[PDB]
Amino acid sequence: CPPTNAERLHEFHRAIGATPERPTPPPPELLRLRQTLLDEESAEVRAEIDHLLARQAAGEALSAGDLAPLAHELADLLYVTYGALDQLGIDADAVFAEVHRANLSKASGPRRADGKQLKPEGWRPADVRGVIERLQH
Amino acid sequence: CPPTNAERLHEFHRAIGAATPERPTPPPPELLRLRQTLLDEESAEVRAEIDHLLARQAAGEALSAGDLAPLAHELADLLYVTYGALDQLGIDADAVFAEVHRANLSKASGKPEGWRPADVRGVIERLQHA
Ligand SMILES: O=c1ccn([C@H]2C[C@H](O)[C@@H](COP(=O)(O)O)O2)c(=O)[nH]1
Ligand SMILES: [Cl-]
Ligand SMILES: [Mg+2]
Ligand SMILES: [Mg+2]
Repeated sequence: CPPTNAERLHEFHRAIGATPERPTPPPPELLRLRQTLLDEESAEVRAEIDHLLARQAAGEALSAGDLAPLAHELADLLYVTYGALDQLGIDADAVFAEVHRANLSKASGPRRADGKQLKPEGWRPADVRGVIERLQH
Repeated sequence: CPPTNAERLHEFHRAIGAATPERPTPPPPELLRLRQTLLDEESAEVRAEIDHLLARQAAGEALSAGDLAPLAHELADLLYVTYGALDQLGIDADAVFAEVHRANLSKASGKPEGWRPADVRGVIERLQHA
């Protein structure tokens, strides 16, 4: 069992001499900081997606290597998203596992015109409250 | 050993019949547009939940661990669609994240002399040949 990306963030925060082991209500300034970071990386991802679409619209063919800047920015977005969960003292893997379980159960649902998977009749959402509760004991 | 979150996305896309290439693969524009839309949707929900928490705190509410559940759920949904973009591009998210992490952690050990920025182009080259 190698380290997860969530565990990596925990390692990173310690390394920079900075997070709780259990779910911990944050100060307002912490929430505002995490929002700022999400917005910054999100904007950089958007810029790269826009640029790839623009090159395609121009009639250019994309190589695999052309995807590097987008992949970098998506990983940066992962980094700050995991970063937020870690600062809240929330095990991202525990939450993600439950979100995943409920996502799997969408398979019989219809699809949106753009390709988004939608929810079938009778679908039940992930119980993330339940995850937070057992993480805090 | 549990699957990684990236590996979970592969399972999900296989289950719903969405594209999930084994190796890095230049996508059609339709795929890129969907990834942008999903990122925008989940980032808006995260923003909504952060805003709710802020507004409650401003009114003097003492937040409990349980109060973090909606935000935690939306942050995980944002991870989900971010991993999902990488998976649909056929790019191993764990390999790219590992390189970003190496760079970030390295930078904090200083900026060190001999530090090397994340080389994601290099990771993508190795993925093509694994
Ligand atoms: O095509 C899809 C549709 C949904 N999701 C995921 C991301 C989130 O975890 C969640 C959000 O879906 P909605 O609640 O917006 O329907 O399901 C995808 O990854 N791809
Ligand atoms: Cl696709
Ligand atoms: Mg960035
Ligand atoms: Mg959501």
